Amino acid sequence: DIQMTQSPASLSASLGETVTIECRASEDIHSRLAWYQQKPGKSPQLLIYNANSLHTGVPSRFSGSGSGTQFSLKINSLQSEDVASYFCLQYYNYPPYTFGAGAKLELRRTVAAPSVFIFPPSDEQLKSGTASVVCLLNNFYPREAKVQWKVDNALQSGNSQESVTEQDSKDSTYSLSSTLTLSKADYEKHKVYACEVTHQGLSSPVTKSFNR
Amino acid sequence: VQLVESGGGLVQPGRSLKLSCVASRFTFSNYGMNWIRQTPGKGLEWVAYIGSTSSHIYYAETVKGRFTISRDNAKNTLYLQMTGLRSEDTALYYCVGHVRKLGAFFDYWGQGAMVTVSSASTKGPSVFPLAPSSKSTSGGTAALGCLVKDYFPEPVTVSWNSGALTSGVHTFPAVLQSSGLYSLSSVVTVPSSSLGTQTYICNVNHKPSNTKVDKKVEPKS
Repeated sequence: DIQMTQSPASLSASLGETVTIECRASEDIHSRLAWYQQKPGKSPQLLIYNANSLHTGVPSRFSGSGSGTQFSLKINSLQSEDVASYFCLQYYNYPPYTFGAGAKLELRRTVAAPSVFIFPPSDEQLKSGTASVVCLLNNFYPREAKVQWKVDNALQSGNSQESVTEQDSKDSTYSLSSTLTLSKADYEKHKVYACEVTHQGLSSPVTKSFNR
Repeated sequence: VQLVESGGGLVQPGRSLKLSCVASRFTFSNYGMNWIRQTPGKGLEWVAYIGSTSSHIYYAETVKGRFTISRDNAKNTLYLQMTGLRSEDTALYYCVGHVRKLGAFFDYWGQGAMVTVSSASTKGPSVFPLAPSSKSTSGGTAALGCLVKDYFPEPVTVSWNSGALTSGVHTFPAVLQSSGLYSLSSVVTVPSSSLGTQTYICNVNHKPSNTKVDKKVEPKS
């Protein structure tokens, strides 16, 4: 039984620079390797066969290097769409097919200020007994961002949950959603609902609110 | 797609389930076909492989014969039937193809159909409109969305205008709330002039609960 070890698990690089993903084989495979790229929210696809030959539709930037025990994948001047997870594949041992652990390639882009939006709970959700107020950060970088809820100048905690999307395949930016979940009663107990966002792209914390 | 994978969404541990995969734009009769599953967290595992005339069938040692893979050339369908299911087996199943007289390495993968085994019962999602505030005059850009709440298990498919709207759309990863049910928000950014002139409808589908909702979002009065 053959073992496909891949390190490091997570990698990062700027836009335009090259990346080398290492793949090590337990049985010194005789140049019988395949490299696969998995885009976010998408099925993995073949990048390199025979461990040195490029696939028909993939761009020349991707390159295959190495042999025997050790292999490497080279990405040249990677674009925003290159954000992905890369795996190895052996076919030397036909009975058991094994993959690598997977390298998570992230990218480094310039600073992007998030566009803040605020969403009141629908009047059909008020018949449910629970109210959900949603805060939206659309296209920002880096991932580091502070989102705080403000009601009548009250810092809400333990009731809100954040969610960060995977890095976009076009501009390589992040998207965050801060969901505030309350009861219908307390939703109508207060007048003004506000969302404050502190981010690197902003010169000063941007707050957006509604009074219902 | 080329390989579409219609199969079960939720099942009970100890029960059985038959997954199907159909090929559309290629011949599918000279290509070796295999089933490969990935559990969320980016762990990829190959479970089965079958030959062109089902002469050679290979299974993983974790499976040990528990799964049975067959294929029909006339109907262009690949079948994987799982007799015994465990909690660890819950994963995303990929219908995978091989390469014509080049290698025994894979080339093409389907969308993937995820199976989730759990003693818990299925629960339908509730959709609530995320209406866009009036702002940004006319030169600015506004955003609108849909909120999916209280659904189990994963996954849910959310799209806009039946696939007509694919740009500027962000479907946030599902977050797990204290009630034990999933909840996520899907948003999209559109120009302010489009509002009141263009109709935006988000379609949400939950296969295990058989929930198909076409929900329309208009600005609040």
